[PDB]
Amino acid sequence: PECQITGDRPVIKINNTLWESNTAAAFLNRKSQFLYTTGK
Amino acid sequence: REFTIDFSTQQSYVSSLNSIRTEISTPLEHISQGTTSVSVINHTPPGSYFAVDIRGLDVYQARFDHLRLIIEQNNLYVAGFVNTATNTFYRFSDFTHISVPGVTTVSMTTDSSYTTLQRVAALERSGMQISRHSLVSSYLALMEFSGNTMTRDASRAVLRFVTVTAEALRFRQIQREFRQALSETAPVYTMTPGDVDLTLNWGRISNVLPEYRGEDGVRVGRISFNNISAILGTVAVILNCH
Amino acid sequence: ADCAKGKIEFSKYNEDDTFTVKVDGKEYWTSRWNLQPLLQSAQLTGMTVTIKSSTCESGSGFAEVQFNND
Amino acid sequence: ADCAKGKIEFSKYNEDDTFTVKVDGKEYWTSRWNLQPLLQSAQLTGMTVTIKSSTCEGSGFAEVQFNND
Amino acid sequence: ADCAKGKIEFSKYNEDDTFTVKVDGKEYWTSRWNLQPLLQSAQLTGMTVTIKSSTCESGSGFAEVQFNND
Amino acid sequence: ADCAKGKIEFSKYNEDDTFTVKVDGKEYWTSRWNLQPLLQSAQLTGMTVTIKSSTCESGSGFAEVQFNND
Amino acid sequence: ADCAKGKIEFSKYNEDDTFTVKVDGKEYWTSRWNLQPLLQSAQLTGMTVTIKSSTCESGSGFAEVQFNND
Amino acid sequence: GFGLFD
Ligand SMILES: [Cl-]
Ligand SMILES: [Cl-]
Ligand SMILES: [Cl-]
Ligand SMILES: [Cl-]
Ligand SMILES: [Cl-]
Ligand SMILES: [Cl-]
Repeated sequence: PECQITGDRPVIKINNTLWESNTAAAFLNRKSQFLYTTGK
Repeated sequence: REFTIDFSTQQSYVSSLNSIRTEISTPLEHISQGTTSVSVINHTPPGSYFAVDIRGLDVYQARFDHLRLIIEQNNLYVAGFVNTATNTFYRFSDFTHISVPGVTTVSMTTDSSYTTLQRVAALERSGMQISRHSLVSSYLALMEFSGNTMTRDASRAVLRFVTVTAEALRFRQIQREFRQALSETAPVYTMTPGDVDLTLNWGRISNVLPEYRGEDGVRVGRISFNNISAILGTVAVILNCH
Repeated sequence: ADCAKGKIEFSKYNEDDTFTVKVDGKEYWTSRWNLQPLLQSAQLTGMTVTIKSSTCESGSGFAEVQFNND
Repeated sequence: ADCAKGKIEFSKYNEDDTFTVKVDGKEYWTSRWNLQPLLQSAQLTGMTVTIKSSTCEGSGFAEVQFNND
Repeated sequence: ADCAKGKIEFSKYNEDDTFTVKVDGKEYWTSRWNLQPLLQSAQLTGMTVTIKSSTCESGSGFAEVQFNND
Repeated sequence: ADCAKGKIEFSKYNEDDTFTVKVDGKEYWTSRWNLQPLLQSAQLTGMTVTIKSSTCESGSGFAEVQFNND
Repeated sequence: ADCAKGKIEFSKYNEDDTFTVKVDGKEYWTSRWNLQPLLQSAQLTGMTVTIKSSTCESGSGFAEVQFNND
Repeated sequence: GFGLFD
């Protein structure tokens, strides 16, 4: 139970560095920055 | 089975922990230098536990020897503590499935979680001090405890003993930092935010390290290991994430 | 209604600037731009998502999706 | 007031472009679009969030603390 | 049509605010700003991407792409 | 001036849509929405940040911050 | 021209809402807001970035940058 | 005799 937070992919290898997949996903979920200035 | 953790010297303490690691876990082939490895807990049947006998709290005398810890083997959780002088096992509420023969079992209303223990102890682990003195004081608090509801003093005692047994088994970093307190100059170990961060991310670390195959680094949340030396200096034993 | 629950099999950015995901063997598209990076990160980690909509046939639109810890 | 404190059990993008999270079995929604990626990241990494609001009823919220624990 | 499929070999933010990727030895550019984080995330995580466009010669524009974990 | 340097201890999205971080025992807030995803990414990956401002007392505002991997 | 090639050594959000990166010992700033999260991801993951600009002196501006993996 | 890490 303690092993998994969410998802099913333990790691992602990025540039010879092993990332916890959930950590990478948590900074790759950024929308195009200009959308902060457009409004609703 | 039963194992002793001997706090007599820095060397006896480290040797005690390494004996336990060698018996209950298996080295990862890709994170192993010489005799030092990250090891994975061997799979045992659900409910399996081992006992830890606390010894050597007083360096020069054979005393304070009635404290035993009951540790669930597959995850190194502390299920409770045994007073061997009264033959009484004080068991946290969340370990009903741990059955210890020969002892009187007191099912406590208190659960084992750090959130609960820190509330009852009125003590935060970040900044918590541990010295030889406070382990003696912790021992005496646990030997004086009775009833089925944890007190402030017993909770502080459990927080300290869990740190220097189960968490040190998991994390070589905590082992190395705390063992300074056992020397003749008797300094104080102060648990750091980084120490706390390790203990709260053991599962995440356990899910990542079995995938390591010689990469230049490992990243788990805020934790970074930039070479094998960094991993070995920090993590000793991980869960078995099959 | 719950149209589909599972991992995102693939995703697609469309020429009309909408975004499609395939879940449980069916495709669904959304015009909500804020969902695009959120869905792609669910995809890359294997997150189980639940597509919710009034029309659940494959190829229809959605604008409600639950991100689960499964 | 601190309405909830714990890890995010699920998050949900809503049809009206609001955003819902469930913490310890209770659901809270927000209409601040900036919070959408921040809350999903907290869910992915297991951050402890504290939802703060004047009404803790499932009403709306627009203030949340993100802790590393 | 499917112009190119494979891993992103490089990406580039251009001075006119368009975005270029090289896939399977061919370069393509898009003016859709929402595609920028999706393509860079795909590049970093090793997704297989499919570039789709009515013209497929190297150097041309696109606004549709499929993302697969593979 | 460099007000504080360290990893982000916690962050807080405020009701007025400003964003607060705690660094080296001191709290600072910013009104720049663009900074929110960058600060939170730094928090969850454990980047070392340097808060820069003409007012360095805890509780002050900032709009300049350096991000280091260590 | 290719002005600097290497990993990002630090990044910085500036009070005028531009964004600075240091690459191969030289600093460059951009006013393109979309580059802020893309450059932070590149910095976190150790991508090799190539800053491209008509002026290569440290301190000057840029609006074109290539992202390569290992 | 603590080796390199203990
Ligand atoms: Cl993960
Ligand atoms: Cl927004
Ligand atoms: Cl047993
Ligand atoms: Cl415990
Ligand atoms: Cl090494
Ligand atoms: Cl935001």
